Amino acid sequence: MKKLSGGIRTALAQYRELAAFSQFASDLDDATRKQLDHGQKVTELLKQKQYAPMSVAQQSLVLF
Amino acid sequence: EAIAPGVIERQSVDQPVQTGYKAVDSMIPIGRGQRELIIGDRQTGKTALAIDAIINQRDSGIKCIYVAIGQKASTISNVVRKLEEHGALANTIVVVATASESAALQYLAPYAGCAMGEYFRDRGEDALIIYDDLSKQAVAYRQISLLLRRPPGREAFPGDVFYLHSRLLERAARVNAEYVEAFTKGEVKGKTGSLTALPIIETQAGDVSAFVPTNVISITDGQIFLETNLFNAGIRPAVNPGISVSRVGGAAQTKIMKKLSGGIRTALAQYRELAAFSQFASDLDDATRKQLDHGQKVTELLKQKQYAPMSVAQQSLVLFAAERGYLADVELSKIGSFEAALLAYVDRDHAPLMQEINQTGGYNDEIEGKLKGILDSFKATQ
Amino acid sequence: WAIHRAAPSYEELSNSQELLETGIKVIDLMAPFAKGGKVGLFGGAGVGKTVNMMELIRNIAIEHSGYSVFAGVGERTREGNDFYHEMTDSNVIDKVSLVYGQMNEPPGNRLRVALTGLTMAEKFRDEGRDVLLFVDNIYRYTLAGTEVSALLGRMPSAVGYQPTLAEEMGVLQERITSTKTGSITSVQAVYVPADDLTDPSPATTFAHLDATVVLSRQIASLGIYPAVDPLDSTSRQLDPLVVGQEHYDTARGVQSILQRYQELKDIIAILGMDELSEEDKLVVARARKIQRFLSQPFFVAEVFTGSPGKYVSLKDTIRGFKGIMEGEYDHLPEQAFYMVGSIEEAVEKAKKL
Amino acid sequence: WAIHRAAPSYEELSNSQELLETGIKVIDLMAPFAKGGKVGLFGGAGVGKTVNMMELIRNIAIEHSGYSVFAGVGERTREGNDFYHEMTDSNVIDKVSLVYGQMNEPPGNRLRVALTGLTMAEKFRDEGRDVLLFVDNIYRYTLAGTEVSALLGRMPSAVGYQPTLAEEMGVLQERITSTKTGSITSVQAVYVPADDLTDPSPATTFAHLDATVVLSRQIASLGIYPAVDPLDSTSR
Amino acid sequence: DLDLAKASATDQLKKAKAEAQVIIEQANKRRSQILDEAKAEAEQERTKIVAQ
Amino acid sequence: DLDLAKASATDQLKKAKAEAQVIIEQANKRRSQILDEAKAEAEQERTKIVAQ
Ligand SMILES: Nc1ncnc2c1ncn2[C@@H]1O[C@H](COP(=O)(O)OP(=O)(O)OP(=O)(O)O)[C@@H](O)[C@H]1O
Ligand SMILES: Nc1ncnc2c1ncn2[C@@H]1O[C@H](COP(=O)(O)OP(=O)(O)O)[C@@H](O)[C@H]1O
Ligand SMILES: Nc1ncnc2c1ncn2[C@@H]1O[C@H](COP(=O)(O)OP(=O)(O)O)[C@@H](O)[C@H]1O
Ligand SMILES: [Mg+2]
Ligand SMILES: [Mg+2]
Repeated sequence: MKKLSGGIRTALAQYRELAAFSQFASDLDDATRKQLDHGQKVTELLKQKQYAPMSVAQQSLVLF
Repeated sequence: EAIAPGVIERQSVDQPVQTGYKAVDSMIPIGRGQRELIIGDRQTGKTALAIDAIINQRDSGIKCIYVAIGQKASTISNVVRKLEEHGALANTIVVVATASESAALQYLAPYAGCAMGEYFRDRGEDALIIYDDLSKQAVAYRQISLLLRRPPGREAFPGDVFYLHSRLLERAARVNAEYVEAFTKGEVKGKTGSLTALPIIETQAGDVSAFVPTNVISITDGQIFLETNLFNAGIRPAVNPGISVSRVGGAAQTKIMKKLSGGIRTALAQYRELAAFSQFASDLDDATRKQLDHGQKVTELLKQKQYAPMSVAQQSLVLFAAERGYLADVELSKIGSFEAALLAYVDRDHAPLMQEINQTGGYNDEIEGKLKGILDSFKATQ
Repeated sequence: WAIHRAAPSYEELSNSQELLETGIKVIDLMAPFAKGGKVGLFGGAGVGKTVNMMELIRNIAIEHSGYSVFAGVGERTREGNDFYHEMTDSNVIDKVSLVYGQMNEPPGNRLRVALTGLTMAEKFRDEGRDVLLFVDNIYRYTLAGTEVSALLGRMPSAVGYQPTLAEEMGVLQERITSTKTGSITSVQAVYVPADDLTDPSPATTFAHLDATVVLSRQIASLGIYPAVDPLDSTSRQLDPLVVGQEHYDTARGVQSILQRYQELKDIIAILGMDELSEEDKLVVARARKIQRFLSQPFFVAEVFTGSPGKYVSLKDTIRGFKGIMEGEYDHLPEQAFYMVGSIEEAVEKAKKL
Repeated sequence: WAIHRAAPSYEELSNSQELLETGIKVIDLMAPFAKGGKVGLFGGAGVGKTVNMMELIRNIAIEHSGYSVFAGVGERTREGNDFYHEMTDSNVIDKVSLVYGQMNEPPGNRLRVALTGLTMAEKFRDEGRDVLLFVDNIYRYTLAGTEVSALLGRMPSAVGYQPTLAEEMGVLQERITSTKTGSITSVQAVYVPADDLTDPSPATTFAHLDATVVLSRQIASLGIYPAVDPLDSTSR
Repeated sequence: DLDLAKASATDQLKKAKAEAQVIIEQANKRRSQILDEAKAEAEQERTKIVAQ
Repeated sequence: DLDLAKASATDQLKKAKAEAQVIIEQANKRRSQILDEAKAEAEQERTKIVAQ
């Protein structure tokens, strides 16, 4: 988990730095558009239902 | 200091108290025994509306009372001089506690006025009382309270600043015939007394979500909110629909008015969101053209001069004209001319129907038919 | 019975998922409540938390067999009289018990009148029945404590409140609960001073309720009644395991849309609506349609608007909201949805504009 | 005379509502003065407040036959000295009575000095004249009241202001009215803390003002005098 | 249809002479009754002033 | 001639509405003059009866 989670901090950090453009996202360049649309997917990935806990293998697999 | 009549001594309010104004008599109806806040900013026509309510009872068997708390003495003398000018003074009690007088007199002024109003209530008569500024009473009480070292609360008002206005306005009531019999030792039979109140509150910068304005919105049976933007744009009385309400509603109107008005205030609340959203452009341009034609000619229609009250007959056909779609044929600048002409037309031609609607609540399918026959014979001859 | 009592033991409490239907679209889409649970109506002054309570009385307390209790704590006597006669002129009065401590009365009455209603309800509960308890404004029970507190020689606390606010409130709210022997279902109106939901008195109450329905002025002043805020109302019962996956999923989708619409209001206000992505304009249109459709005509509000009341069943409202969200009514105008019953009445009103 | 007095009783007030003709076109058109009214003067600095004050001090002495009183409540001493000189060399000094309790003075001085000027204007009124009373900053009268209230140990009110705020203001503003024998008009410089027209001190003063003339830096930069702004100036 | 043109040319000018007649007759009557209301009001505000 | 009749007819109604509103406006002007003069002159009666 220490190995794999290190990429999620950076994904979400770049996303937080680009999030201000989401409302003009149409005018953006495809270079940053890919970061902006990657952050949204790794954010949608961290959603989870109640009382449904994940063993470390499942979390590592999904974060991988 | 007294405790108001209990729950079993009251009666439901069922009789209209006509002010002169198209706006309030149709959107915010007031009934005998109701309590109805007038709230707004400063220099908005609060006192204008209140003494125009007094002046109109000049001829309907209601005794009126005007309590001025913390006002300038010259302004009070000017109000008394205007009441005398229009012949209303012979029918009013004026209790005054000017801005100079000790805070205890301002604090206790409105209870002294309710003590005089309750004389007519308990004898089976009707009265109307106007507390000129219940903001200045709250300020005087806050002073009396801080000088006695009591721990203040929100906005530095004491803990019981609700109870202050609560035990006051809860005395404006309608009492049933048995309470009048019991109180008066059987002298008066079969009559119900009442006491109507119109407290006036003042808000800083249009804030109706402050401490004291909201304490009082919570004690009365409605509020008339006068908005300074409407007032500066010339829309007077500046009744802001969608913040003003009447908690007894149609039950306090004549039958005719109760039918003609209907949802008009929620209609204008709709309209006033929609015209602020559609600040750029529109859709169903024809449909919203004939909507924000009437949803805007209503606002142009309800504006009225000062010291010009108009009887229920006159307000009723006007609301018919507006509500049934007859004003889709007229440009805004014409509305005032249109009404000025119509109210003379019906004083010439249909002279007796006015006398007939003034006495009765008067609604029939006969009346609606005749009230279309009134429109048509005029609409074709302006 | 003495009006001072201890709350039932933890061992005696009971838990009941039995959902309770009310013919109000927003309340039982967004914040459904259960038989034996607590409901609170939070709102400032004049936003509709008494009209809502009278409609709940109509929809539950006439269609319910057991007894019922009404405590009027520190409210208008006019409305107590109107209610007493509305009952008596429909013969349901003889199954309702009333207690009144209205706002005329000095602080002692408003302070203790809630415990009397609770004592009557607890007697009916212990007999083995199930009871309805409606409290007309529970905020006046603590304000009457703030009035008395300083004279009792107690140092003031956060905003001038008595130092014992949370205990005064808990020792009441704790005895109004269902138990193994019988159940109390309750509705409580909770005034919010200065419209400030973070004031200590509202803030300490949210923890004592299962369903919280938060009314707001910025919605009532649009003419949209009941002025419930769906981004702030909530219920313990809104679980997939309690209301089913489809009800739950519809409610969550509605919250999602209305929230996304809140996020756009600042850019809409600065730059106007034309800078929106071509699909954000669609979010805005569906959000406004949903805001309209949350409105309903009540039977007790005929006096205010003329229009006749409507009763909407749950099966009939989740269907309509699922429709609006899935886009199958995008061709109707907004006004087609304002103040109607089910979705069919909107599809009809559109014909007549 | 004793400086502490009761306001004119209800039956002494003048039974009419007249206007005061200042002779300045902007003022007389856009913001007329009621005889016996209060007038706010919201100009800043550099726009010529004091030359307007001198113009009124002159016109009300020459065109009508009144006098004037200038009460300096807690303002810079430098301004007072150079105003005393700007008047002495325009010959109006012979027609105005001056009383000064500037910032350097103890709180007790700055509190009452407003009443001294007022009780001199009341003497000129009893002589049947029409008077004009200038208060160089009413906000500093309020603040001197707050300081003295804190000294006495009374509990703080709404935004820290004394509990007696509205009474302390009304007992001053209520003594200056028209009367069956004379009248006192007043022109009062006002200052709004934090530019907040909702603060209790502005909010309390505005309840008493009748007119309100706003001076503008811009209208002066155009070289147009007096620098009154017609769109923000108002009179009821 | 030469004389259909003549017919319309007669008719519409007749109609102008009629409508621009009644418009002015009607406005003259409006002016008459407005100057009637003027007296009905002025002589009634006098009663107010003498009662005062 | 059909066409120019069409035009010169509506000419008269365009004129007629203007000459209607002009006389209505004059009626209202005379109204306000009547009212203001009757008010100003009744005030003399009030003041003289009072001073007497
Ligand atoms: N219907 C109206 N049409 C035109 N003008 C009006 C109307 N009602 C009031 N006004 C004007 O508004 C001005 C202020 O009104 P009014 O004094 O009644 O407000 P107010 O709330 O009493 O002010 P304050 O709160 O300072 O006493 C008055 O000069 C009056 O002429
Ligand atoms: N369904 C509704 N339709 C129309 N008006 C409503 C509706 N619900 C509430 N209102 C309005 O809400 C106003 C506030 O009344 P009320 O509910 O008594 O406030 P409070 O909750 O403070 O007692 C009423 O006067 C009424 O016009
Ligand atoms: N009426 C006027 N006519 C000519 N110049 C004027 C007039 N009013 C102001 N000014 C100019 O503006 C200056 C304002 O100075 P002053 O009266 O001291 O203003 P303040 O005291 O507010 O600083 C004058 O000295 C003059 O230069
Ligand atoms: Mg007023
Ligand atoms: Mg209520």
